[PDB]
Amino acid sequence: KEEWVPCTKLGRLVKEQKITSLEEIFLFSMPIKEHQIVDQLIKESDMRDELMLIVPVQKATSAGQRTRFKAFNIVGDGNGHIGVGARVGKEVSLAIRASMIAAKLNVVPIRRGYWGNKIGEPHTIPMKVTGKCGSVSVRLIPAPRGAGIVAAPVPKKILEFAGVEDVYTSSCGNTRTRGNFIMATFYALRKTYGFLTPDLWAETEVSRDPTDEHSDFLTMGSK
Amino acid sequence: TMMSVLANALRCIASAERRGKRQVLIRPSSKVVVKFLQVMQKHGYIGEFEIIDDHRAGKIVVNLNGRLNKCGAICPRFDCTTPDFEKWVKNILPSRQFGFVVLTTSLGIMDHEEARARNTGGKVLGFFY
Amino acid sequence: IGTYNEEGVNVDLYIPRKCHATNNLITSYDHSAVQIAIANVDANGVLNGTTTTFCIAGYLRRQAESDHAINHLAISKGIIRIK
Amino acid sequence: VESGAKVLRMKEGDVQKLVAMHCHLGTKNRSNAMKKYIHSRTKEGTNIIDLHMTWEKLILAARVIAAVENPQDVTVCSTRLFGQRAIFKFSQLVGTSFLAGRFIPGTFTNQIQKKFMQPRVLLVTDPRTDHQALREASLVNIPVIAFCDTDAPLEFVDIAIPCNNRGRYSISMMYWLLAREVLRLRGTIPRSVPWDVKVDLFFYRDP
Amino acid sequence: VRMQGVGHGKSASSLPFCRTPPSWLKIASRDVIDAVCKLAKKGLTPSRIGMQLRDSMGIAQVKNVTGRKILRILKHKGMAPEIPEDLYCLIKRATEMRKHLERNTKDRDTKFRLILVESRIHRLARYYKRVKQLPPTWKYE
Amino acid sequence: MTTKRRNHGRAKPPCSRGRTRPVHCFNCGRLAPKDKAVGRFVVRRMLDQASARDVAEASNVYGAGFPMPKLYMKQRFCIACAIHSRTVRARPTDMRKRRFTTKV
Amino acid sequence: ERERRMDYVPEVSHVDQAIQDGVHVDKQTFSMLKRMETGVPRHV
RNA sequence: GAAGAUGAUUAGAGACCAUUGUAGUCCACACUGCAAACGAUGACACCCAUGAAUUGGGGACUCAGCACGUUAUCUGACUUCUUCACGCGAAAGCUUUGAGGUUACAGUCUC
RNA sequence: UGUUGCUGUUAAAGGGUUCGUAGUUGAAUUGAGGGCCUCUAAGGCGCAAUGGUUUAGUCCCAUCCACUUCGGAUUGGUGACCC
Repeated sequence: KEEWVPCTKLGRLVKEQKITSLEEIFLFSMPIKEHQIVDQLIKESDMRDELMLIVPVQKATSAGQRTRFKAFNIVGDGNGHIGVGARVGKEVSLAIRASMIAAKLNVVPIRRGYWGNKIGEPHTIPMKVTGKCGSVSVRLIPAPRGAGIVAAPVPKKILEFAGVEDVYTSSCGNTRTRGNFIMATFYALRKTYGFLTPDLWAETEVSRDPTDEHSDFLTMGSK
Repeated sequence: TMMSVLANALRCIASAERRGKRQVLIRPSSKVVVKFLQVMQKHGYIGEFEIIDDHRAGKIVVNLNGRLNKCGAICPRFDCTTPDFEKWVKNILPSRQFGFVVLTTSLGIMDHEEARARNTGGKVLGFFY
Repeated sequence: IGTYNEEGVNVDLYIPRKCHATNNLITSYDHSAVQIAIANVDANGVLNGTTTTFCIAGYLRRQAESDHAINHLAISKGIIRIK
Repeated sequence: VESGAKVLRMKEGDVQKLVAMHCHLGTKNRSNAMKKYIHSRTKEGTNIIDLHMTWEKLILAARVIAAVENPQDVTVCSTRLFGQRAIFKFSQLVGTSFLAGRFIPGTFTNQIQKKFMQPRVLLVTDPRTDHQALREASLVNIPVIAFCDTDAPLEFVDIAIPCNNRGRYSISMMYWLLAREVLRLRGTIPRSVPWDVKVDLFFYRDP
Repeated sequence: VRMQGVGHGKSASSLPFCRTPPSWLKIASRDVIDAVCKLAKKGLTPSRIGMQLRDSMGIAQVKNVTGRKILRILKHKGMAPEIPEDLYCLIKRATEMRKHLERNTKDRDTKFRLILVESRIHRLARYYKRVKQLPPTWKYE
Repeated sequence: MTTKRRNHGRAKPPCSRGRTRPVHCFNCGRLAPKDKAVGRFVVRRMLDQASARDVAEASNVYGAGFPMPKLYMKQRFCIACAIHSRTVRARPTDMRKRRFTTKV
Repeated sequence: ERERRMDYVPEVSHVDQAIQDGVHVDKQTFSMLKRMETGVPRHV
């Protein structure tokens, strides 16, 4: 792109070789405020960007009416990183460009476990999870190997992104409003790490934030 | 009134756990409620518990380490069997890996895992994650 | 620690942090889950350097249970004195 | 702390100051979450704060600001005149950043703004009306330390120092004690001497 | 919950946590027994026997200072009533309501109360003929 | 349908009474429950200030001699009644929830 | 800004601490002090 | 005061309004059981946080070893936070006083 | 049509209330035992011994006296406690 100037601590570190992966940023909870943080760390040839929806919205005005376009982006790596944008712009290309920014901010990692057969690398979600936006709520159920992605084409996409290849699913409520279904499905795949399991606990040690360690070089950064 | 002793106990535990509280009080006591707690304390989900004596009915008190996520009760005590371990373990639990259903048998009170091992089914009791 | 294979090899992207107070997994999603680092002190008022660490969850600032738990954590490690 | 020689412990003259300038008291109203801090109630109806409790809170917050090796990342904030002065004198010594007068929204979250900053830590004079600050500390992963009136809520306050924020002489004392002890642990001013400059410098005066 | 109609109360009497007799009670089983039976000959119900005893003699419980409680005493000496306390009381109250209603047929309250008291007595009756303590041909009227 | 008002425009709480006596209006004669009805207390003068002077001149035992009495009344109005003389008015959401108790 | 000169030799600091200037305070405050490890300071 | 009568109002008007007036409005004894009979929230039971009040009881000469008030505590009722915590709900809203503890779906009964 | 797995404040849907039989559902107690030997198997908020000049401490004491926020002093001291 055009030449870039970080206004973020993280941004500086990422432009240097200090933070070299998403993991570091995630592990000590910090918000991503610049999409350029994603592009630098995760190289292109792993990232994919699809537009799940583009639709007109209308706002009422006396006589003629102004119009706009909502759209969704979806983004991520098949290595277990996903992130869903949605944004609004008064023209087509506007809302498109805007979506992809927001999407790369909202990126979250994915835990994949097993069904109770352990071979290779994860093919299955570690547990049942649910996510809800509007009246729709999705129930992701873990499936045995070779099941394939058993869901509708709308979530099939969203699951392919997140590296889940074996699942069984069902939805509830009004599912024929597209937008609500997307957000729902995504909140599901978050909830994995949000749930405490015996395998994880051992009172795993914490250490200093990248920010703190690199404080000196951020001071120098400011200059 | 209460028509299941277990239901009265394990809705105090679940609520308390969702608020992160590190001890809970339990109004009644039974021989049954003891055994249920015992299981989970072995597998590491409870620190300790005390039974206190009022010489009418006891008041259990438990120390939560926050390692639980739910403790349920299967109220009608439906019949589960050697094939039908599979059925329950899928349907009410989020996993087959760390889901624990607890059952009653003539032998005693035990996990499904140990039930299969000794090859006796029975009537279900409760469950936890 | 973490998910393994039958070959014993870790499959996880990361192993999330512990909130010492509730022993619950701190998510990446929670940005109210702050890591408080206090610097220890010895005789003659010399800092040992930052050594100890606390981690608080983002579910403890939605009703401000934070302060309460920090005290029980601290007092146990002899950092805060009680009479 | 330990091992240690009873270091950074309350003393004769320390107490003598606090009592005098009336920061040992709280606000009159009963607490909404700070009930534990209160020690009894007077026959004036004003809730006294326990001294030992307050003292340990202060030492704690010293350990926090001691653990930032680039003090400018910590912020101080007042929205009250009585703390205004004491901020400026503190930001000289300890070297902290500050904003005083009034908090401006989006100084910790809004990218397009030249008053934008990312703190490591945040302080406040009153969590009640500095509240905007706290709610933008929440979403940036910034811990908080506040000077809590007994009445005041503790929402989005990680660590809390019980305090009286009524009148000049109350607030000045607290900043003075922090600043003192902080500089005793960093740059090693000894506790052998009484500290170099006075609390009268931290009193609001009007220009 | 109150059996019939609204009510939640917690007014109750507890127990001692010491089931062995006090040091200031040096009285033997026999003295206690004698006192009970003596009082009973006035026509007092067990409820007022216990009250007289506890207040005057400092008795913690009858059950604590004798091996048995008040009815068991009476039964064994053949002074026990053949109509249980709880039943008798209700029947008295009942009849008195029926007096008032005989005069006042405009009274709404005491009518509804009598309906309650009736069915309550019936519940008692039914109980005590399962658990034999009345004849199996007993009926309120 | 929608619960516009929690107390339903009443000073009557749920699950207590369910019946409070009707009361006439001093405007149109409309009846409404006492709790619904809109109370005010008037304190109406028996003389204007302008006329008070003129009468207190001719008085010797009154006016200066004793302070003038006032006609006191309670006024219970209907809803429609109140609104039309604009002594109660529509308010925004935040304000509708406010009360001033029984004090003026 | 520099019209503010607050430099005075003790002044309000040690006066408030009482050279013999006195401090008097509630009896609840007294009770608290004497049960502290420090105990009461002079002039209170 | 329905019905009825008369006068207006109106293009038309027992209309809404005004003056009247029967049944009815009241009581006793019989029927009727038809309401937005609403909290549009079935009954019993458990768990569940913030603040300030009110209503009863309890606790620390002459209807009179009394009555009221204040501080603090408790049990039982009605409700407010117009700073009600978690959570739930499509939203409005609901919050120990649930529509909360429910896709992690099972306390009990009934319509 | 929701037993597994439905909904009923406002969307179709809690009966005006209470009593009450069939029917459905119903609290706690009887109690599931022990010892000696090996095993560095663990923990120890038990403990005789004996170790440790600040090669680690705090109370007491010494010297100052500092009106009040200095200290150090050695064998200190079966003291306290630590490997």
